[PDB]
Amino acid sequence: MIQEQTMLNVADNSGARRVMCIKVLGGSHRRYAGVGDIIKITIKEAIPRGKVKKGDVLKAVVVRTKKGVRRPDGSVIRFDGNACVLLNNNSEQPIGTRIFGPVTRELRSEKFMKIISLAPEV
Amino acid sequence: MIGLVGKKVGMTRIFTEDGVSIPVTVIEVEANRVTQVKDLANDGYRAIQVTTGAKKANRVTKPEAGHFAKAGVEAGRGLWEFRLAEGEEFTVGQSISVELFADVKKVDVTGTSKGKGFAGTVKRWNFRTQDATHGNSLSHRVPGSIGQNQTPGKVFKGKKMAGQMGNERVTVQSLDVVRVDAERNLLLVKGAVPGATGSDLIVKPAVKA
Amino acid sequence: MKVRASVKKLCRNCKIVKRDGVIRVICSAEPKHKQRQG
Amino acid sequence: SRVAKAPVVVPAGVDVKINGQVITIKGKNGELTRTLNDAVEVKHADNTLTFGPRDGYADGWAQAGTARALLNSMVIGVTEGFTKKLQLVGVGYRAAVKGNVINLSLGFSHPVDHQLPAGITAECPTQTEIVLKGADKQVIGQVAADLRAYRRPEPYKGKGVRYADEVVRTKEAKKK
RNA sequence: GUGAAGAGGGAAACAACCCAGACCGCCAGCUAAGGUCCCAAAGUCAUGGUUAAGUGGGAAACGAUGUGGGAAGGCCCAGACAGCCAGGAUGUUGGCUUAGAAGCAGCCAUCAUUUAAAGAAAGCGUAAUAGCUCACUGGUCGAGUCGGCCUGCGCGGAAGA
RNA sequence: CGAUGUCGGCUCAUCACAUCCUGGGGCUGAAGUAGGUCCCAAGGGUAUGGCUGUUCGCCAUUUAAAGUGGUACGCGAGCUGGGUUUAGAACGUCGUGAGACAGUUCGGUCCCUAUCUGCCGUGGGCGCUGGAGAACUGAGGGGGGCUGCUCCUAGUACGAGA
RNA sequence: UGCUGAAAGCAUCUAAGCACGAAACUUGCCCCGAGAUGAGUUCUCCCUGACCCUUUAAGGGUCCUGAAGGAACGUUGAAGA
Repeated sequence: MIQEQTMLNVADNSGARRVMCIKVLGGSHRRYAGVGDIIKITIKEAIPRGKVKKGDVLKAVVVRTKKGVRRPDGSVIRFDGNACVLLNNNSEQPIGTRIFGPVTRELRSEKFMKIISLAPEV
Repeated sequence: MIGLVGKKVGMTRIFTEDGVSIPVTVIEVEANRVTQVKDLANDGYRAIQVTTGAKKANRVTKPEAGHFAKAGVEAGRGLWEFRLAEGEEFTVGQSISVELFADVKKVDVTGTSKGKGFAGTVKRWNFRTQDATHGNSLSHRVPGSIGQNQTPGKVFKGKKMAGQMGNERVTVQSLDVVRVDAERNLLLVKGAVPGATGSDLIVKPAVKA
Repeated sequence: MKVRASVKKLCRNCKIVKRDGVIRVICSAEPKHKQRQG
Repeated sequence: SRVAKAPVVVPAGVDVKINGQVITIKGKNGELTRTLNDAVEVKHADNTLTFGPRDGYADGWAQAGTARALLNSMVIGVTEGFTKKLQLVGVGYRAAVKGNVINLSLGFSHPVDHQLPAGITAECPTQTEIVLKGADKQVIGQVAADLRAYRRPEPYKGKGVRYADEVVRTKEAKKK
């Protein structure tokens, strides 16, 4: 689940609507990803009225999956589709300004120290 | 040293403000008789009898109650003689109950297992079976044997082979305690333990760190 | 190292010894001399 | 047959208390030590200690020299001992001694924690000096060689436990 | 030649090889090659010799202070070997080539002294000086010691199903 | 020759070695960080997809790390039947011609009512010296086990410094 | 890796003698295990017959009297072919 060389849905504005996954990064020998994992993205069509350019590389975080969040809230938390939020590929934090839905407090992991400044559940 | 026996009663939730509800398993224990010790009088074995099992006899085995102490006889559903090491106890009458145990923080837990269906090789070892699509007649899930080529004239049993499983003891070297009631004889432990409702369990204070 | 087969000695600086089937040459001109035979 | 008949001649107060094969020794510099051999027969007098052959065993005068050697190395042990020669070298490296245990800082994630055998003690007159005291010539040389064994000197480093005797290996090249 | 187309005796199982030839019998009997500790009938024999590997009981080349018999060489009883004590100096800046040599990357010459005693060479230590181990020599303990030869015998050297 | 199913794959044992990461220790024309290079050590760990019927090899992407041989070229009464060498046919060449061809390509039906040994489970018998009920001990078997990063050692050792 | 010391007055990790050393080995702990005939060790329980026949330091029979144990019914089970 979550595949390389395969499209991923966008959960913020000005970052196009479908973007290509190339690497699922993450833990020791892992060939999959879930909510709050980080993904390496590549953009070919970009939609030039947004904030992203044609032929460029980005960093994203997984925010919606059908399997969802499993441990921290005493109940499973499922989401609709398979979607991510785009982040600056060096300087961190989002490149859009309108993240969709509530997101989740499971994103408060060791890989994020400034995410707590955003207006969702994070 | 101390130890008690009981049964798995079911699952509960303790709750937190961190949103986790936390699974906690309930056990109800019995008080321990500690009637007598077997200590070096003939043969080198040492053991302490906790007994505690009481079942209506008709039935119920004889020699497993054939050397009971100078007390009212209560046999069946438990004997739990095990093995004793470096305990220097009273040879007769060292009884204990839950007020000696309610201050315990971490426990060592033991029980018995049952078969995983047919066991064989698939449920015994978690193996994969041969496929039936575009090939193979009658040779899909058959259990196999220790087959090897005869060039050495002797057999080799290095392949993991078919048989039965369970009917044995299983143990936990540490489990955290959550809730205790020394009037209801209740011991509540963090997370899960083997078997289902009404299954017999043995519990004592942990000696592993 | 080098393992050799059967080795003749001809050096004052090698204070050669033998133990457990192997020879140590104990050099201080070139301490990297370590061949196990003699 | 060069020294196997040579009578040792011990000083006053050295009594060498003998019981058949068993030979014991004590003196002003060494606490009671026991020795035992089955290869050669030993007879003693007021100060002259004398080894020799056994019935049914062969070439006994070639073992009596060895049996004389190790025992006469205890006669000197219990009267004056041996001179100090063991030292510690390295930045921050230091030794301390509490009863039978030597505590040694050697650039490791533990303090070595070295324990002594029976009939041997240790003293550090300075944090870099080690004086081993017993009655057997073997135990001091064994413990010195076991202290020597920790890391060993390393070719560009030269650090650890060393003797009061310079060894002809030192590097001064090359820099990358 | 032998088997082929031959019984018996010997030989781990391997026609041939080695003994000797197979008419029949017995309350018998002798040797042949071969064998004689156990297993398997007969010496754990007597005597002489050598070997120590735990060999012989798989092995070439080869190396190393393993060992008897025999014959010689070097050194040797004011005295050898090993050892310990004591030297480690001078004439002299080592000639040729040269970038380069305090003997010590190439070439090869050539004589002495102070002295109880120390090398234009044996090998290092360096920028040199220093200094160190030997050659050589002295003091001292005290009998074989060195390196080879003949005739014999050990050790490893020696990696796969 | 009076009959040994051959090579590739799926499936699983047994032995060995001059070793890919891991054990124990040295060397460098090694200061330290690392790769490198040798000796004993084969106990532990032991990548997949792509071209092919496979391999060699090339290719793609991971990782601490992508070692190998022997065994009826290990195992077709466990499975598969693409390769290849006797149905058949086509593109092409060549011969006087049946045809030939690693010159290709497409195909060409390798199978099975386990006697009896072994193995697994499970009943029954039997010797332990009167007979039964139940345990303790452990000849012996199975499990063990490999690795990044990060905290601590310590920004110490080494090094202008990096 | 070593200690001490002869053969070889030195030296020597072996001769006499002594201390170490791998992830592996023997073992820890968990399970299985005395068909382990090499039959181990222990705790527990129970039966106190007569006469006759066949040459027999062992059997055969008829009654008397019966123990620990065992067989096993159909209700049936997470024991399950």
